[PDB]
Amino acid sequence: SSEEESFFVQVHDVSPEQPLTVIKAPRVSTAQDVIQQTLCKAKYSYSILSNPNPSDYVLLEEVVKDTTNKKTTTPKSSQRVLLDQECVFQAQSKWKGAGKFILKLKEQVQASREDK
Repeated sequence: SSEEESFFVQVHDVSPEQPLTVIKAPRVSTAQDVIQQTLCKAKYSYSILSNPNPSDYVLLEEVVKDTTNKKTTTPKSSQRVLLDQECVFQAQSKWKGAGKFILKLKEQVQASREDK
């Protein structure tokens, strides 16, 4: 709370009761920032705290981009995966529709060549 504003995030977690975690994270928060911020909002909740460090997660910039034609029976999502410093507000600024950020593990996103 100041001249510096926190921007409203809708970011999904596997924590039950409102799977979509609505938060207010900084307009400078990047994936790992918002990662750890969600870590805080999921503290002991779903016990996501198995990895209490924001370094083993990856945040998804999913932007819902429906189908005007018939490509999908329902409005569809274009989900993209961020790096530690892809910037969440930056990602949100890319959005060509309206999506959500999604908290996932990067060990659970394992398709990124090699990490270790």
